[PDB]
Amino acid sequence: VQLLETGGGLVKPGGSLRLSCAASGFSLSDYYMNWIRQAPGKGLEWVAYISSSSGYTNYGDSVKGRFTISRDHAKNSLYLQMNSLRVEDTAVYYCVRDRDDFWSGYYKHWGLGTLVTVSSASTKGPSVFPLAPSSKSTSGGTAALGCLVKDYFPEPVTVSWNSGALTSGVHTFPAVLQSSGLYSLSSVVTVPSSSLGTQTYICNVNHKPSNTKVDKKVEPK
Amino acid sequence: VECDFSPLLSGTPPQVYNFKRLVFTNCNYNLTKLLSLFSVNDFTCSQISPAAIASNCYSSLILDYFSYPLSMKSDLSVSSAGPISQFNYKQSFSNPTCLILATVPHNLTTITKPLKYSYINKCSRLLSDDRTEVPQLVNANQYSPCVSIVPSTVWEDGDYYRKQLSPLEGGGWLVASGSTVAMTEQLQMGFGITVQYGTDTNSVCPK
Amino acid sequence: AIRMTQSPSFLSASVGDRVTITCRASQDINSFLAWYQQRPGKAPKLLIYGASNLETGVPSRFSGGGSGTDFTLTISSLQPEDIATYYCQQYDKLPTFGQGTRLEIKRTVAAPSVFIFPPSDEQLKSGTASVVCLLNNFYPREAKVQWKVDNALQSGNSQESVTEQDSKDSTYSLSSTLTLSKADYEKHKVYACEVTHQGLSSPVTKSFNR
Ligand SMILES: *[C@@H]1O[C@H](CO)[C@@H](O)[C@H](O)[C@H]1NC(C)=O
Ligand SMILES: *[C@@H]1O[C@H](CO)[C@@H](O)[C@H](O)[C@H]1NC(C)=O
Repeated sequence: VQLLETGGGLVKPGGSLRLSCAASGFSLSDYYMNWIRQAPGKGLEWVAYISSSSGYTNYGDSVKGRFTISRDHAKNSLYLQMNSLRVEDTAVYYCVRDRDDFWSGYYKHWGLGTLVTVSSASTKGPSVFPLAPSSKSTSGGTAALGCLVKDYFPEPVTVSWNSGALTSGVHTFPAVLQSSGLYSLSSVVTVPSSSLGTQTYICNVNHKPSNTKVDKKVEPK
Repeated sequence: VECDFSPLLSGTPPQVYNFKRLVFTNCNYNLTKLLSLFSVNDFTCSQISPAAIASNCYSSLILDYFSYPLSMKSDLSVSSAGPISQFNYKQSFSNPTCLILATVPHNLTTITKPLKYSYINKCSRLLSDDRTEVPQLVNANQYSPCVSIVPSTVWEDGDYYRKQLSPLEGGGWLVASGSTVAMTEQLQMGFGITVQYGTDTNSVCPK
Repeated sequence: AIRMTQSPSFLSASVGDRVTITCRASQDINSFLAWYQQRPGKAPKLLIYGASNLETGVPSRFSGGGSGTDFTLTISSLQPEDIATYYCQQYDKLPTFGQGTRLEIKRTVAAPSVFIFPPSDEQLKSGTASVVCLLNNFYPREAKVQWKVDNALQSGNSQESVTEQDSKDSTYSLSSTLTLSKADYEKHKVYACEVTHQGLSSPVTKSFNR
């Protein structure tokens, strides 16, 4: 059982979007399928269900008549068609399924989600600078280095270290919104400083909304 | 000491299987006034008569009320063998009885409206031996066991409800199904009246 | 809509404690209420369905109770991985959720490891200067970070950012980024961020020369 959301991204206010959820391990139209949203940093809001076998729908007050939840028996997929989209519609959209064949109400199975930004703005790939350590480093102790991912739009950016093979010691900070109107975030990592001159630390930065991939070598000056 | 009928005039009346009970017991009532706030479509009695029901003095007077669609008039009577008296609401056959279907007119505005009419159309217990189904027929003056697993109003018409019971509760499954009838322009309701007389204590006389 | 009122909005307790989150519905919802746990950066996980029913694969230290209009989630014997936001959800009418409760785990005080990073030349060509200060794995969350260029306190030009509390050690991490122009940055010599925090005795200073 997996739920894979897709179809999100930047859209201008007034615009449209067809989010899609590919389901497996079960079959839609046996279950109640739902859509749940979550604004950034805010709490959860139910937006629509398409009932079980026979497909009756219903929606939230804030989205009624604009959003439209659909479904396809083959391709096992679920749709949310969002029209006349508002600034306030900005959220992560979760594709969620009923806990059981019969009417349930709650959900064990959520998808990873998909982000939908709504604003004028404009896409903009990030510049990716290194935050190099110091020769000053605790000789026989911990050192720290990292990426600075400055000036981009929209969210999200994914930063990984050494193709994900390095997780331990990593901190990727929340994005901040600079006065310009763009995002900027950083990612740091602690390492044994014995291993500075001996290991390659490379940060893999990813901005799918603009198709910017930068893998960057961070080393001592 | 006027009987308090106002709580009926305020809010969304429940579905039939969550029938709301008003118990009056030492007061003066003007029933033929209450009914004048509604458009009474049907008014059927049993061991009493609409005239007498409004006239007499009782020890006790029970008024049940709920949203109920006119279209199911045949399902709400003493004689009905339908799913309503089988699983939702059955009144006593040994106390004189009344059954009113009414409509709230544009006139009266303080009665909110559910999203649709629901009713439980099946209600069974699947006993823990894994092979017996025992239909849970509603007793008079009581709720179906299935009130605990069925939402205030059934969401969609086929909705099936299934719940596993603890060995305390008997240990099988409690299973149910609900049906819906589309909401009507003005709200339509059912009222059940149940009176008790004697034995020296008939102090629910009218005003 | 039906309004779920959850309380407290945020609460802090040490490992082993009992915690009780409360939910109130604006009408009877008959044990139709679920509880969810949302760990930093993930989908919610189902904890409790029914009003009291434990979804298999959640530890028995979670317990739900209540019916009608008043419900509690009760984690009792708090553990470091229970750091998350907890939501309640009624499914008696078209679904609505509680506003949220953040659960922080108390922990022995732990001083931040401060690191400072000059801007890289890459960025300096493009004419902007970002000096970053890092505070590392600390508790509690409250930490002051103020910049001092040429020993003059920089004002209104910094910007900090903190992580969600870590699951495997109950600590935080913070990054203030100071920005200038290449024109402005190349004007002064010594850049230093000054870090005061409850875990270290004197404010710590990490400095560098340009
Ligand atoms: C009862 O109420 C009705 C209102 O339609 C009124 O006409 C009638 O006179 C009342 N009777 C008494 C005895 O209060
Ligand atoms: C409201 O209008 C209905 C229409 O049938 C009428 O029967 C009733 O007497 C009116 N109610 C009042 C309080 O005047």
